Amino acid sequence: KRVQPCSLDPATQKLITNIFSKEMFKNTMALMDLDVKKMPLGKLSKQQIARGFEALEALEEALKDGGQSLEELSSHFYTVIPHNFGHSQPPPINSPELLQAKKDMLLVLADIELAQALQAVSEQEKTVEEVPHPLDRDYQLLKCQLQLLDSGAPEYKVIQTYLEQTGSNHRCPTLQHIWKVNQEGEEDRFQAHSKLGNRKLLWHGTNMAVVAAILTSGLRIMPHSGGRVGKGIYFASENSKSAGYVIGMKCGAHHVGYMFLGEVALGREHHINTDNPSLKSPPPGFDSVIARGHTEPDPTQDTELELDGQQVVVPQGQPVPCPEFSSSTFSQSEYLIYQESQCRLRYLLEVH
Ligand SMILES: CN(C)CC(=O)Nc1ccc2[nH]c(=O)c3ccccc3c2c1
Repeated sequence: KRVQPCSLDPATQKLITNIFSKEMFKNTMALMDLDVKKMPLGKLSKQQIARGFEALEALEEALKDGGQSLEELSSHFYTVIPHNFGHSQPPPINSPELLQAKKDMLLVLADIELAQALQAVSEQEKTVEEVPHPLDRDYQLLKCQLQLLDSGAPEYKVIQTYLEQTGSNHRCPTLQHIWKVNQEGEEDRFQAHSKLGNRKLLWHGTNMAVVAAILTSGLRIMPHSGGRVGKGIYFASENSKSAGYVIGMKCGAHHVGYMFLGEVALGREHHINTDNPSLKSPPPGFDSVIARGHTEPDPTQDTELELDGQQVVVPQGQPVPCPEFSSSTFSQSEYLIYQESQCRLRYLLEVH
């Protein structure tokens, strides 16, 4: 069989290599204390991950009788999801904090399986005399359009300014590339909230392990997912806040990482200043919940982008003190929506 030449540019080739890298996945599983030998990448199954959540639920039930002890229930979760702790006795999941930690860990592992199941070779490919370059194939598996922007791009500078003004003044994240994300299947559903104004291009820092899944399914509100503002999709107006979630891998000397810029239909905003991990939707009449931080990218420096005939607000100024929320429980703002349809992936950034 002939292997057709790759039609991807260096940047997009590098990207597609990283986000499907089996070494990158194993690294992530190792960073989560998971036994990579007892749980090989090719062994990951939706069934196993489900059995894991079942164990987490029954354990959650025992945290809220004559049932099963926490020490005993925990021991079963580690039987289904093999952990690596230098061959010592694993920790008992006896706290709500540790409980959600394992849920978050399984959710990430769930997106690792999604990428694996996605790469599955179908019969259609096996009955063709010519195959695409491995990278083209992977790129096509995402069913998502990635157009690399340049310096001469209109929205490039807006994004670059947005990045440098809301990033950490010292540990500056270096912009390398910007991709225009056209996830096909996100426009149709996003046209629902086309009558809904108040749009803002917000940050979403993600670890490299779920980048493929996000490019394939978009930002999702998974079961067992949570946080300080409940069960929704988390965003940030400050790059620095999102970057704290960007877990990247080494590359010779640099620390590669990826961030998303999403067009969020905020509509009527319900402002809170206190953690509320029970939220599953905004209060009646509201379309989004916003955790106002002690600071906010100077609203007077906001600019607007024209995306698909829509005016989208894009912050451009440094964080300024917000006295009205000076004693808030959030240092930085956390934007929330509680239905996936309100988010539209717009740009993918590669930072160093
Ligand atoms: C790696 N985990 C600790 C992250 C997790 O479990 N969920 C998650 C995963 C990615 C996230 N990205 C953000 O830009 C963000 C901004 C304000 C508040 C939360 C997030 C955010 C949260």
